Amino acid sequence: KGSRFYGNELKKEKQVNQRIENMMQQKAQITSQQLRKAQLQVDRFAMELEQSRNLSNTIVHIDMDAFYAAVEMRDNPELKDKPIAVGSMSMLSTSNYHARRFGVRAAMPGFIAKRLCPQLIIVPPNFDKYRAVSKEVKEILADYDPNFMAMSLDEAYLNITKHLEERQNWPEDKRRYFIKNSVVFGTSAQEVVKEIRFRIEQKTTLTASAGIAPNTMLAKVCSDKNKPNGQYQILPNRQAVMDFIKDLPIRKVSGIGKVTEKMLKALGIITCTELYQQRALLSLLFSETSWHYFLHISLGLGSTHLTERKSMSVERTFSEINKAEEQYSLCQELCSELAQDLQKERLKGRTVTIKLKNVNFEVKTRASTVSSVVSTAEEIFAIAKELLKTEIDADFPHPLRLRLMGVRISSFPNEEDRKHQQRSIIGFLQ
Amino acid sequence: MFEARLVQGSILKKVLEALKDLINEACWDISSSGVNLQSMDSSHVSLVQLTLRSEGFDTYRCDRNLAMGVNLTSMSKILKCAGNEDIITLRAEDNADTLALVFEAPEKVSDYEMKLMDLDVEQLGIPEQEYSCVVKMPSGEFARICRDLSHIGDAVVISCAKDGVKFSASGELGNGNIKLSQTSEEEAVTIEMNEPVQLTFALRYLNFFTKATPLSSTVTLSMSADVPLVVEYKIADMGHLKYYLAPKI
Amino acid sequence: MFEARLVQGSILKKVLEALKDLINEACWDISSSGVNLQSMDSSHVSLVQLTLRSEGFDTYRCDRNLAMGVNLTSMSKILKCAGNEDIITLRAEDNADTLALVFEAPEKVSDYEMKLMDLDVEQLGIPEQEYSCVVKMPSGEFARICRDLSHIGDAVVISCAKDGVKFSASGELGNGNIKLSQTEEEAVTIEMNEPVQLTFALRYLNFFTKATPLSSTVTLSMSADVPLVVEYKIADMGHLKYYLAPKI
Amino acid sequence: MFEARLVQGSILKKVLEALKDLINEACWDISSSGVNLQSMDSSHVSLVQLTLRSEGFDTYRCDRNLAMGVNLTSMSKILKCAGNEDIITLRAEDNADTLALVFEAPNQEKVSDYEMKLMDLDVEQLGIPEQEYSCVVKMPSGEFARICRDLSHIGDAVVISCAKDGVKFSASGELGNGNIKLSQTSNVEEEAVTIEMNEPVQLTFALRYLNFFTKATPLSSTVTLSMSADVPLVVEYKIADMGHLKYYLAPKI
DNA sequence: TAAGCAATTCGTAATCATGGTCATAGCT
DNA sequence: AGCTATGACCATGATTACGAATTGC
Ligand SMILES: Cc1cn([C@H]2C[C@H](O)[C@@H](COP(=O)(O)OP(=O)(O)OP(=O)(O)O)O2)c(=O)[nH]c1=O
Repeated sequence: KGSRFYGNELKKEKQVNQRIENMMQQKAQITSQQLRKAQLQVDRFAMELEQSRNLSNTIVHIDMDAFYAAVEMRDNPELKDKPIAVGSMSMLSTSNYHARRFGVRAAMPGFIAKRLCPQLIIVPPNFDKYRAVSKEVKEILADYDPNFMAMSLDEAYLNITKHLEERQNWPEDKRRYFIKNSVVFGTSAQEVVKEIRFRIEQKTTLTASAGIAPNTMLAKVCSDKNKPNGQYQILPNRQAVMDFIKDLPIRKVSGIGKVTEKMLKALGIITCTELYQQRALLSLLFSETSWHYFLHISLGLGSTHLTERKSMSVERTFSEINKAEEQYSLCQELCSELAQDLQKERLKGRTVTIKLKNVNFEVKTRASTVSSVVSTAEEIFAIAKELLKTEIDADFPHPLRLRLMGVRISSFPNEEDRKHQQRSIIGFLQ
Repeated sequence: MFEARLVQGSILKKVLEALKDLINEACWDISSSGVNLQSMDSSHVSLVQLTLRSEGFDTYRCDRNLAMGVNLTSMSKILKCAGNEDIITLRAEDNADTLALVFEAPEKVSDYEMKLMDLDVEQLGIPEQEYSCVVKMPSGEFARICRDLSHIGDAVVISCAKDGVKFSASGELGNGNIKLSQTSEEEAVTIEMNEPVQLTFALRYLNFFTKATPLSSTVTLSMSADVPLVVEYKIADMGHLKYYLAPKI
Repeated sequence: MFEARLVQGSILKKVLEALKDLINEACWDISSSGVNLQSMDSSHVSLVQLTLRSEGFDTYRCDRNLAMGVNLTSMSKILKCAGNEDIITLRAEDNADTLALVFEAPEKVSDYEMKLMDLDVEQLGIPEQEYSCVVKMPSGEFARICRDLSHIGDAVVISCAKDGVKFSASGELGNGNIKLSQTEEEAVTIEMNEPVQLTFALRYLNFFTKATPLSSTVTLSMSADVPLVVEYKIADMGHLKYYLAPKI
Repeated sequence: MFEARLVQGSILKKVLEALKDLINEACWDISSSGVNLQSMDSSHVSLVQLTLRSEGFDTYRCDRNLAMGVNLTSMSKILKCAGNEDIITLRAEDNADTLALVFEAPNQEKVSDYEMKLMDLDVEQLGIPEQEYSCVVKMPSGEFARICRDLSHIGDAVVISCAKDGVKFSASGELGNGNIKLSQTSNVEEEAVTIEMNEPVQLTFALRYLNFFTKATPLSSTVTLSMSADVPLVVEYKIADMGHLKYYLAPKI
């Protein structure tokens, strides 16, 4: 409305509109002669892309149906016909399908959606249960492919290009399960996924969507087509990839978000056919990796064959602070809890990057790289108090009015660089 | 009103030529018995501790304890102006933000003024313990050794035993082994060995340690197990400059 | 056929190494009085006045009166090719645009035939004033005082009273306030009429004090609001004067 | 095995200092006569040759004529870790990947053992057979380094001419032709510039390399140059009666 | 009064390794 | 006082680090 959050998104709106006009001023200064060499180059590379468009594999994505709500619903039998909401009065993680139509979505505050539905319940989650109900599903997913790639706790890219051929010579009770025998599932590529959904159904007391595609980005959106408890399928043939690549908004694809949406509402893009019809425009306008992503999201291309940790953070928000001792003392708890969580995987980090947020919402990530590997609650804090010092005393007569501080260990080392691990001196001092 | 007359000016020039490359700012504690310095650098790997007590000053007086933060490159740019003979008269009032150096040639009486700052260096050091190997060796040789393995790698292996002590380094161009065998008046190598100890350190701090080379000619390396290496130089009749360094693995 | 043979060859070397930093091209006026130069720097503040008389040139012969334009960087890179114990023979003709140099060694002669140029000359005179204060100090001590003062700021305030000559500065750290009191070719002599306190800029005095190896001692010559003379006297050849103007 | 002790521990700190920016990889033919080296540089015009023969060594034993591929830049970074008056011993096994250097001070309390990882290459043994010359000029070393560092400020090419009465080093440029003229010496230490000749010489050479070739100037106190027609310039240094170091560079056009 | 993690993108800019130059000093 | 050594100071690509912005779940 007219909030501080409204003020900072107003400034961000000014900035994105300024970049809109800075793009339109570089859009007018091209001609019909500047649409020649770039178009020929990007379609020569698209000939090099589409000729070896190999899609003999069958990649399956398996989402869930309101995962953080559904795993509560397998553990809350009282209100199965009710709309549930996880989170609290600041932010929602995900709400269920009895409330999606009413507007109760993700990335929405706990006060925006709650004034829309007076009859609702909002209960904070239990983050330990989902880590087990993920692994229970992963037990079923490991059988159909050992190299499955769980992105989050629920999404799961699986490759069933090999399991299907080694299923043809099977009997009619190996391919038949029991309700918790029940209906026999066939040998087709739809049927293996029907089997997977049935096992995840009557082994977790829940439901799970799915999606079959020749590629990964197609699977991510086919998993959204027939969405609650449903599925979809595309056939591996170069004609049939084109009939679904049309008539799609770019509010649906992942990797094209909200601001790259508005920077393409300018050039007249809604469908991916229009997004294909601007080869020499988008190749000259946008950056290198972004026009790469646009030219490969145009023909529907991507990952034809499937494939450690690189950061670990703790951030924390709070009310308004205006003192000098409270920031220095509250950086220590965030150094300590992160030092607890850094040793459970036994990783030696060598960078601390604090990150502060004003009461009028500006990010300030102040980084510092050391040469001593950092593990413990006192070998971090003497790298972050010298950044809280540099950015408290650079406002020389005035305090910092922050609302969020957060530390971030990074640059975890290789096997070539974990045999020479230099140590800090603060282990030895007293 | 801190006031300190040093009739050998090159001692202070040599100290702040040693400390400006490794650390870059310091917080000197000046109290009624001498000047103390305690500073670990940015990466929190090494520590440097320094005491010059109030007896080798040709005159010293101080009435209340002062804490004086000093940019060491600013002070090493001011103290580049004295010759090798200037009677150096550091004065400083208590609650003023300027340190008045007054040089005096042996009548060219310069008078420089520096700005201080507010620095809060950490008020903790290594507690008093006992050490296992104490080598004492010519400091020109120690500087030659710490500058003669950085051409190989950034890891030194100091392996200490009874007949001598060995420095080895292994890097991408090969490896090297320098062996010190014990002696037969200041080329004297005395090894107070107890337990034969083998450790490994970073040469990018051992090369910055050897910039106090003309502050002595005898250096004591004092080692133990699971304990930082100590390199110690003694500023004659004045005090000491110690360097603690953490080991690898 | 102009010929100027100098027997202490290090003289011109220290001169031109004191001039190649400041001014780029300059005019050499060649006459029976000797070798003359007045030029300005490329920022129009400092005024270089080199005067060489004909008494101590070991052999002089100048019939007409010539003017030779030289770029001092190329002339000085030729004047880094002789030892500190050589005999210079500068030569010129009216039939050529080539300033010849010969370095004689007591059996390695060194011939050079440097290009001249043609500049648009400026003969500006200096009205001679009666100076308020003239000080004489050894050359190395002034070189040290300016070169150590340059690390502190750029605004040198030279003060003078009969008891003492008092250099000050300032900067981002604090004022390096050098003194020198009233005091054997290495003394400090102060001829004072009225006390002076006048501003200058150090970044050209640093270009000036590279004539320190010419003489053992320098003389500063000052008046109120008149540009000062910094004079380095070659013994029995002439002098080299630098003029600097005060600021504000 | 191969082990070679040499009492002058400064000669390898200077022979392997005149050869670190010029070349970067070479073939040390370690055989029964002594250490050799032959290498055209990274521009393939200047021919380094080097020989430390056997009889100048303190002690020396090998029978397997081995051929070590030696990286001179890393070897100079290791030999710059020795004292000047040390004593240097080389150690190699037969099928060895590495080579060991022994630096013993005459104080004898400190001993150094470095170990250098080798490589393997093949170099052209482009043999330089017996020739006869036209003019020989035998001169000081600081003088030749001074002459070339003078003329490299003027131009970047040098005419060298040798006649019965001496030599002219003539260097034109964009700013006027420098010229330095040297004559002989009759009845006089190091100052003697003895210039002998059968027929006069005017050749011409570059000066990007004669600021590299006279980097060998602490190795001796007299350099010699030799010249004729349709034969390259021979820049010869002698070492402390152990052998020699030649550089070869060809005329221009 | 508007989260909590992680991952990635580009353009800015800090530090480092590099050779060149200069000054002062041990050796001649 | 020149020759040479050599350590301080300085230009300077250049890799590496910093930081805001953007996307996901
Ligand atoms: C998108 C999003 C998800 N999550 C959490 C909550 C969800 O339960 C879980 C899964 O993300 P998603 O699977 O995309 O969302 P969902 O399964 O809740 O809803 P749908 O089935 O319609 O996709 O991850 C967040 O915490 N924050 C977010 O911004």
